[PDB]
Amino acid sequence: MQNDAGEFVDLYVPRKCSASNRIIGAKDHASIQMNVAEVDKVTGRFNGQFKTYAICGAIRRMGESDDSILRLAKADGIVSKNF
Amino acid sequence: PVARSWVCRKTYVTPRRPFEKSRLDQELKLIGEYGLRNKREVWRVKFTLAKIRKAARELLTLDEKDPRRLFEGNALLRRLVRIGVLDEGKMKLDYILGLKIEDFLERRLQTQVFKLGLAKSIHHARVLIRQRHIRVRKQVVNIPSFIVRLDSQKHIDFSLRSPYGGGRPGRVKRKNAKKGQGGAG
Amino acid sequence: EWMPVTKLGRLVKDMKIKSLEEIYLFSLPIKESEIIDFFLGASLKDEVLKIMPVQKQTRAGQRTRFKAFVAIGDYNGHVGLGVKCSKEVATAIRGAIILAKLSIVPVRRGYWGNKIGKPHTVPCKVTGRCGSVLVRLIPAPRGTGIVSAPVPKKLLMMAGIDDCYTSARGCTATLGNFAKATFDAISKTYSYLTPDLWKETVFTKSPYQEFTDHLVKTHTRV
Amino acid sequence: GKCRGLRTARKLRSHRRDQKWHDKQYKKAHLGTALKANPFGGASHAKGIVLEKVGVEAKQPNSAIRKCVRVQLIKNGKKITAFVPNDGCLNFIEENDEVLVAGFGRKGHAVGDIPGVRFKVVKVANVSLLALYKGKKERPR
RNA sequence: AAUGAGUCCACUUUAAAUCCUUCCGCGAGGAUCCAUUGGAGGGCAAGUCUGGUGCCAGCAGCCGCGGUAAUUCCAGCUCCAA
RNA sequence: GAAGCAUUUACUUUGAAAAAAUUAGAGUGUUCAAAGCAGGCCCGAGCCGCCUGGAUACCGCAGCUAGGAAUAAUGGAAUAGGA
RNA sequence: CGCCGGGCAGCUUCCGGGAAACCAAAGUCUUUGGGUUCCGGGGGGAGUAUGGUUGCAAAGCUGAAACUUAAAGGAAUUGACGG
Ligand SMILES: [Mg+2]
Ligand SMILES: [Mg+2]
Ligand SMILES: [Mg+2]
Repeated sequence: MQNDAGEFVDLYVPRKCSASNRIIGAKDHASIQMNVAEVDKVTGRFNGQFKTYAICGAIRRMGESDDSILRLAKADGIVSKNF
Repeated sequence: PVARSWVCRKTYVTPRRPFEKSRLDQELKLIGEYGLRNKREVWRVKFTLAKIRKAARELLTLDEKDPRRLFEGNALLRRLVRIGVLDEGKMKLDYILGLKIEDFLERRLQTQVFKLGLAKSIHHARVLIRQRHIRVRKQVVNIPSFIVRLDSQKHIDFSLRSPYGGGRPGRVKRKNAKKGQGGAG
Repeated sequence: EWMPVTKLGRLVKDMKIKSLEEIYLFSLPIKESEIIDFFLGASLKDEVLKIMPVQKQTRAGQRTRFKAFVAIGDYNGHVGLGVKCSKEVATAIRGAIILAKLSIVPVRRGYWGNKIGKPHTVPCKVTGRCGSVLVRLIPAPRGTGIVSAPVPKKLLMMAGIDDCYTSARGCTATLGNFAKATFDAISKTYSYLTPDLWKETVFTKSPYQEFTDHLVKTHTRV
Repeated sequence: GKCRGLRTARKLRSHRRDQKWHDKQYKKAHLGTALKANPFGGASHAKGIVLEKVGVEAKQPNSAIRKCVRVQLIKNGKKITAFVPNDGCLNFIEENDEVLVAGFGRKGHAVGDIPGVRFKVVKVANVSLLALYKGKKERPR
């Protein structure tokens, strides 16, 4: 990508895992992308927005997708920070 | 003991695999479409291109602003431009790496004679050269593989002695005319 | 006439998603070949690498089946390689073509150096393994062509890679393994991570939620 | 594993030549027993004199009589057996003729179903065997 | 219509010649002024065409071919490679 | 600037010296090329001749030379016979 | 009932590897370099002949070549057969 003239020479830009920062390939059918709903501060109703996490198949096969999603949710202000 | 030189080299290389269908088809297309004699002429042209590409690769691996890179790259680019296989706008070694042997085969004298309208049908252009009808600027050339430079391009013409430029018609026309006038009054 | 039974096939047939790259981007499984010849129609070429007559022994002699190796692809960055075995050859070739369409993958291309024009070679050196076969693809300058055996040459020409040094190891007379190893290296082009891909990704909506209203009205079930 | 030390060139080189003696081709080329054993003595062809015409039975599963000659070489006068290749070429060779003899293709190895024959006849007395077979020339009579 | 390859006068060449080069005069219609070596099962481009032979004669680097319908021998024809 | 280096080496960079030919490579229409080292420009003619080349690189290890000083080896005060 | 260290092992695992059987080492290997010793190079002939050397002997150690051959092997699969 980015030949010297400046344009982008790529079919597409693949996703990176949000836990291990690895490329999620086009034939990785164990890799999820999950949106987590946000709520407003006053009444806790779903306000139409969400935060998105992608996990590659290797992390999700290690058994570490649970802790990774929990840490990402800590980092994004989802639920507790003191759980 | 002797004042000889003995310095010589081959000008071609044979392909590694004989009887490859795709390669056979491609070089037959080149032979038929450019009117060559054998596979050896195709191999000679692609050997020439391969040596140019080897020089260009070795210069490209060197550092920019190296004096040797500047000197030999400029000389190589000037040479390829003066024989017309590379344009003046494309004056970098990458465009040297973009060349193909259909660019070199176009610069032969046979191809130029056919494409200048000076002879139809590239096979007729070969036999016209080999029978000494054609001259670059004033020199009579019978070499179908003469590589025509850009400067000596406007000066391809019939030679002054052939019966397509000046006079003196050939032995067949002279023979037919003299037997006709011997048979007539 | 194509009547799809898949959410992805329903979205593809109704022109809701175009340009197969986002199907790759969200890494979804393609389970209908009609999607592939919908997007890459009139550019896919297929060729038979090998027909091998496999056999198993029964008490009334051998039962001979036929295995077909078909490589497919447009010459601009997609290949697949399918393999099917059948009692007769034409059925095996048909099934191998369908399987090759289903297993199609995008090919990343790069520059040898001085990134001037279109990308022409592999972006780095990649290696695929299958059985004992190890195939190594190496970036080559422009006009080099493909320096390979005929089988990875066929696969790499269908990938749209113009210039590639190669290297092999193992029993390469096991053409199935050797084709599969070339296909493996080709797919791990986009498996690979390069400094120009370090930029943080931005998550767009998956096609399953972008058109969930279309899918609830038209796909299920009516 | 192998030693990788910066000052280990002697160990590496000595090991390599000691282990180079362990392949068949290097030992065959560099020992001199093979050069002494073969009748040509490193030459590509040799001249000899036919002692008798023999037929060797082909190895199984083939079944034929391969027409050979028994030849005694002029230098170092060993006795070899040479094939006479083509459909009728044995009738050209008469007893006590003087042939040229070449290798038979596999560098001192037997070829085909012919058991133990490493040589073929080229040019029975000086007219070549191919020209005799093709009718180009005839025996110098 | 065009041309050499040859035959050959002269120049030139050279110590003297020869060869090339230059140039008179002759020199092509099966332009008989005649392209050959290897091959045609696979590896490996190219025939399951025909006649003969019948585990013989032979081919075949290697797998193999041949026991009276040989895609492989011996030939003709036709193709392939340089 | 005369003298010396507060260790000595390895290493690295530079500079000298490594025959020519061969190889790489610049220039040059041998009629093209393999080659060669040659050539090119005006003559309306005195022109009682003018211009230009015959480059450059590479040449292991050992030896010589001048900068660097990380890495690796090594050395100085313990019976103080120390600065 | 636990924790730490060093042991002999076991189960399980898409760590990764491997031709596979399998292996937490047989992993961290074409993305190939932590240190080092011994050792293989198609099958036979042959661990034979010969020389040397050790031993009371039996034998041990070191150790060819001529010649011969297109496979000999490994691991898995399907059948067939199994007193
Ligand atoms: Mg180790
Ligand atoms: Mg025939
Ligand atoms: Mg052995």
